[PDB]
Amino acid sequence: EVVKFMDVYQRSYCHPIETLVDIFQEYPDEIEYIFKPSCVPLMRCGGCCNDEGLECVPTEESNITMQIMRIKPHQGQHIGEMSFLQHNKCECRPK
Amino acid sequence: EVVKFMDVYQRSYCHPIETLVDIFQEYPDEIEYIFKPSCVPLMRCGGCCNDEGLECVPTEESNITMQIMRIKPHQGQHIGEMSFLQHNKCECRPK
Repeated sequence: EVVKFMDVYQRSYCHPIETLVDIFQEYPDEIEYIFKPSCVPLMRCGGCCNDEGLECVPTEESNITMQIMRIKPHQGQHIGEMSFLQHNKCECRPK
Repeated sequence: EVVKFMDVYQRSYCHPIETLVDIFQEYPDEIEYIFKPSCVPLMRCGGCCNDEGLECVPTEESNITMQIMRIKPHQGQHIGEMSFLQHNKCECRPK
């Protein structure tokens, strides 16, 4: 049945939401390893703003540490800690 | 606390996840109008398959109806119903 307007509106407005993030996006300089899993669940800003000229962006952020399987193709693999940024608070700011 | 590898691995794996989707994306023929909210919360496949040849895609889908404010800028606006696609089940498939 039908999702009411104010429910849609409040649920979609700019806020941190669990987002599955590719590790290569987080570590864009990495060219030596591949990773399992290849993506991680992180809280990141998402959703929309009242004014279409605005973007939902973080105003507070902090790192979380996750164990990732770090693989060097044809050589080996190791469980290692890697840090990932999470968004704690978000606001609507100009595009 | 450090997130353990098997916890990261299981939570990142291909599954339906709440995703904030721009309405204009879903409906590029809706040129004439503005929408509030401009995006909606939808269950969509997300996450990783850990085989760069495989991607996470829907194998079961359904529709959901939501109340959305349709706006003709500086002219008028009306709360109407719009239907969106959701993903109920996902699997890892070749790209």
